[PDB]
Amino acid sequence: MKGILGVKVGMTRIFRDDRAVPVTVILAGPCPVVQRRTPEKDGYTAVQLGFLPQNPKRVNRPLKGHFAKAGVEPVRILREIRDFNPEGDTVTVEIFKPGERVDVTGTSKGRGFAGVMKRWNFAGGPDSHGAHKIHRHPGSIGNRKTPGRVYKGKKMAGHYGAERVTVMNLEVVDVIPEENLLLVKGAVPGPNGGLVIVRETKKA
Amino acid sequence: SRIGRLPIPVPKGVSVEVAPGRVKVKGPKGELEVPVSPEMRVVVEEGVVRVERPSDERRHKSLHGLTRTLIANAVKGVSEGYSKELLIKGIGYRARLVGRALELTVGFSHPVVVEPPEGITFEVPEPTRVRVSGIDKQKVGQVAANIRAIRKPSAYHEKGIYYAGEPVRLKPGK
Amino acid sequence: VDKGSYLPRPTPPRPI
Amino acid sequence: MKVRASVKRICDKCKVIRRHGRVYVICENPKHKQRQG
Amino acid sequence: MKTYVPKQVEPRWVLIDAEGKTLGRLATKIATLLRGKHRPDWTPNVAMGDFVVVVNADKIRVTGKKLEQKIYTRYSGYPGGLKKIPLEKMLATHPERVLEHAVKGMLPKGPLGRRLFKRLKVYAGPDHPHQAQRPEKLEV
RNA sequence: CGAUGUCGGCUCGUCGCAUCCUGGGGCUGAAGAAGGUCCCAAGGGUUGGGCUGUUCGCCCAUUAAAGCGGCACGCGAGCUG
RNA sequence: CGCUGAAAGCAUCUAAGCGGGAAGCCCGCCCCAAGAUGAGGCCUCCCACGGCAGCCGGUAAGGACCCGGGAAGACCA
Ligand SMILES: [Mg+2]
Ligand SMILES: [Mg+2]
Ligand SMILES: [Mg+2]
Ligand SMILES: [Mg+2]
Ligand SMILES: [Mg+2]
Ligand SMILES: [Mg+2]
Ligand SMILES: [Mg+2]
Ligand SMILES: [Mg+2]
Ligand SMILES: [Mg+2]
Ligand SMILES: [Mg+2]
Ligand SMILES: [Mg+2]
Ligand SMILES: [Mg+2]
Ligand SMILES: [Mg+2]
Ligand SMILES: [Mg+2]
Ligand SMILES: [Mg+2]
Ligand SMILES: [Mg+2]
Ligand SMILES: [Mg+2]
Ligand SMILES: [Mg+2]
Ligand SMILES: [Mg+2]
Ligand SMILES: [Mg+2]
Ligand SMILES: [Mg+2]
Ligand SMILES: [Mg+2]
Ligand SMILES: [Mg+2]
Ligand SMILES: [Mg+2]
Ligand SMILES: [Mg+2]
Ligand SMILES: [Mg+2]
Ligand SMILES: [Mg+2]
Ligand SMILES: [Mg+2]
Ligand SMILES: [Mg+2]
Ligand SMILES: [Mg+2]
Ligand SMILES: [Mg+2]
Ligand SMILES: [Mg+2]
Ligand SMILES: [Mg+2]
Ligand SMILES: [Mg+2]
Ligand SMILES: [Mg+2]
Ligand SMILES: [Mg+2]
Ligand SMILES: [Mg+2]
Ligand SMILES: [Mg+2]
Ligand SMILES: [Mg+2]
Ligand SMILES: [Mg+2]
Ligand SMILES: [Mg+2]
Ligand SMILES: [Mg+2]
Ligand SMILES: [Mg+2]
Ligand SMILES: [Mg+2]
Ligand SMILES: [Mg+2]
Ligand SMILES: [Mg+2]
Ligand SMILES: [Mg+2]
Ligand SMILES: [Mg+2]
Ligand SMILES: [Mg+2]
Ligand SMILES: [Mg+2]
Ligand SMILES: [Mg+2]
Ligand SMILES: [Mg+2]
Ligand SMILES: [Mg+2]
Ligand SMILES: [Mg+2]
Ligand SMILES: [Mg+2]
Ligand SMILES: [Mg+2]
Ligand SMILES: [Mg+2]
Ligand SMILES: [Mg+2]
Ligand SMILES: [Mg+2]
Ligand SMILES: [Mg+2]
Ligand SMILES: [Mg+2]
Ligand SMILES: [Mg+2]
Ligand SMILES: [Mg+2]
Ligand SMILES: [Mg+2]
Ligand SMILES: [Mg+2]
Ligand SMILES: [Mg+2]
Ligand SMILES: [Mg+2]
Ligand SMILES: [Mg+2]
Ligand SMILES: [Mg+2]
Ligand SMILES: [Mg+2]
Ligand SMILES: [Mg+2]
Ligand SMILES: [Mg+2]
Ligand SMILES: [Mg+2]
Ligand SMILES: [Mg+2]
Ligand SMILES: [Zn+2]
Repeated sequence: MKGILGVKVGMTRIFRDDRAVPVTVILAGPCPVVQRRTPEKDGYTAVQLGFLPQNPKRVNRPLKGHFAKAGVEPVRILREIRDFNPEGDTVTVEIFKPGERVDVTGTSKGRGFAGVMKRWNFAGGPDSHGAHKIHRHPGSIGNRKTPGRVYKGKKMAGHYGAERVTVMNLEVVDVIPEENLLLVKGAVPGPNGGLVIVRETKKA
Repeated sequence: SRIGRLPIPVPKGVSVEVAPGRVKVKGPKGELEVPVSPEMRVVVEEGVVRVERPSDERRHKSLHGLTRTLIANAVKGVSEGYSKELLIKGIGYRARLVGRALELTVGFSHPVVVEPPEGITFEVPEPTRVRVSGIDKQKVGQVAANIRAIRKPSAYHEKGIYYAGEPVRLKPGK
Repeated sequence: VDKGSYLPRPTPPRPI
Repeated sequence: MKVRASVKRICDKCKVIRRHGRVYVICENPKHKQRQG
Repeated sequence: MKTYVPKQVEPRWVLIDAEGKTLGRLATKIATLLRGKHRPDWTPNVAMGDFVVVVNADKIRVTGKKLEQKIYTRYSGYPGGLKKIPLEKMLATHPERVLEHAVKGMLPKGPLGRRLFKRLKVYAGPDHPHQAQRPEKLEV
């Protein structure tokens, strides 16, 4: 159940069989395994992967010890992939071949305090015909005396975005190992520069 | 009028060993375990198994008959064995054996392949006749039913999978 | 379904 | 299947059965098949 | 003369094999033990019952058709959020919950009853980790 | 009655199931295709327009379908009027 | 809808047992989630400091403050 950490670098399109292919380019390799989680020890199976090298001046002592025990130079990010136990001490884009389908997790762009129309695609109010200061307002939020309260979960204004999102079953369009590049067809959560996780897909 | 009290002839040389709540029945064709209520007494006589019931309450009378027959069937199974014949009817309709498996051509856009479960043997003598055979009567009748279900007898035409000795009852169209 | 109105149309509160 | 509060035999070939807490009627004639409900 | 009030006592640990016992008829006894009402110095406003260990909870018994028909219920607060889980399934997934749930309902509501319930220790299967406590086996 | 704002619409739902569609099924005066009738099923879905303040209804053009009810005839300290 | 099968010599999907069977139910997918006070687990780091399950003081690993900012953001985070 292979996976890797990467940064989103940006989109373009490539031409493949006289077709424009929208792509997002991800820098994924190389990911040093820094701890393995096992059933005996940890109760389940996964690999803690590290990514991007860090200035040792910035790595405190409990962190250094962790790296040391793995004989791994310090790294900016540690993230596990579950039910994945690679043979090497290192995971690189090579675990993917063009044509495979992947799921990518990112942290989505953050919209801050969002209105009901941006967040939940609410209709809003009229813009004329008498609408009084309610053009983007939610309307009713309930009934009357029964039940006399608002459902847990009721769609309302509030923060929106900067959340974990996984887009699923994306085509792998190319991989360019000499540059640690994974070209995935479509759109991946988050800004350029943001951290992402690329897993083998759970769709069939 | 009564099944439980009727004794079970046990041919040479099938054996019947009683255990609390089961009877094991071995014969030339294999063995069978008969789960049997703690409440009935299964009794082993010379060349004869009998079952006896603790009282004349409805439940006991009910378990009684069931129990004799259940054992009697086990007995026959390890000696004679059990079988059911299926006839196929209708123009396109055929059966052939693919190794140990049963392949059925019955008008679908594909053929239907049935694997034998352990204890069951499939035989196709002619191509419109199938024979399901085994030592377990329920298992036989079941696998038979399964095969028939792939293409039940039509209501309008002698067409489909039939049990041997199953009457053809059609109804008119127009 | 139209039925009898039971209040007159209200006006905003007169100043207290 | 006919579903109704009054289930009865319709032909002499009709058989009243109790099955899983329910009254059914079975006949070789399919029209006569009934369960109480 | 005022009625006696016990100074703090050392609580006694007890062990109970649930196997084959009738769920409800075991639960009432566990409740008594937890309240501490077998003790002649019973005091209703202090925890002074036994700690109770139960094993083989997965092998509890139930009469009638309850495995199929007894339904446990949970409300999430959300629309449509009433989950119904039947005994069979609860035993097949969190068997210890069955006894736990039955004993819980037989303890007082309030701060003390909640505390009493924490003194119950239920395990599916024959073993438990309270060896250090050397719990006295009870037939009940 | 020292005030429980009252039709319809908009907005936003949520529930029931006597189910409109979709899934499963029995009977059919079920050849097939298409229907009818009953049973199980509430997961999701259930269009846009002309008229009229209308709810309802009729009509146009489509649809798998264009469901019926409850929530103070749901919702005016949310809007309309 | 069955298989096997008594009561009830036959029959019966049922009384013992076994099968098939829905967009529905449970799991599976995606997100939150240990205030899950039942407060889980694993890896790594510090250390057995002074004066008198308590107090007072200096530190350790670390943290905060302050600052330059940020597809994070109302302030906060
Ligand atoms: Mg664990
Ligand atoms: Mg991330
Ligand atoms: Mg933002
Ligand atoms: Mg808005
Ligand atoms: Mg949105
Ligand atoms: Mg929009
Ligand atoms: Mg709008
Ligand atoms: Mg608008
Ligand atoms: Mg308008
Ligand atoms: Mg106005
Ligand atoms: Mg305006
Ligand atoms: Mg109101
Ligand atoms: Mg209320
Ligand atoms: Mg945020
Ligand atoms: Mg290419
Ligand atoms: Mg970007
Ligand atoms: Mg003998
Ligand atoms: Mg005798
Ligand atoms: Mg006023
Ligand atoms: Mg009648
Ligand atoms: Mg008659
Ligand atoms: Mg009959
Ligand atoms: Mg006692
Ligand atoms: Mg008292
Ligand atoms: Mg559990
Ligand atoms: Mg209580
Ligand atoms: Mg009380
Ligand atoms: Mg009044
Ligand atoms: Mg008043
Ligand atoms: Mg007033
Ligand atoms: Mg009021
Ligand atoms: Mg509604
Ligand atoms: Mg219904
Ligand atoms: Mg249908
Ligand atoms: Mg037809
Ligand atoms: Mg016709
Ligand atoms: Mg016709
Ligand atoms: Mg029909
Ligand atoms: Mg019917
Ligand atoms: Mg529904
Ligand atoms: Mg619903
Ligand atoms: Mg609906
Ligand atoms: Mg016009
Ligand atoms: Mg109009
Ligand atoms: Mg109108
Ligand atoms: Mg009208
Ligand atoms: Mg249609
Ligand atoms: Mg319309
Ligand atoms: Mg109203
Ligand atoms: Mg009324
Ligand atoms: Mg309404
Ligand atoms: Mg209103
Ligand atoms: Mg108003
Ligand atoms: Mg209004
Ligand atoms: Mg209001
Ligand atoms: Mg108001
Ligand atoms: Mg209001
Ligand atoms: Mg109000
Ligand atoms: Mg509004
Ligand atoms: Mg006016
Ligand atoms: Mg039959
Ligand atoms: Mg039979
Ligand atoms: Mg008779
Ligand atoms: Mg049964
Ligand atoms: Mg069944
Ligand atoms: Mg079948
Ligand atoms: Mg679907
Ligand atoms: Mg998480
Ligand atoms: Mg915690
Ligand atoms: Mg956590
Ligand atoms: Mg709790
Ligand atoms: Mg913790
Ligand atoms: Mg700052
Ligand atoms: Mg700032
Ligand atoms: Zn009849």
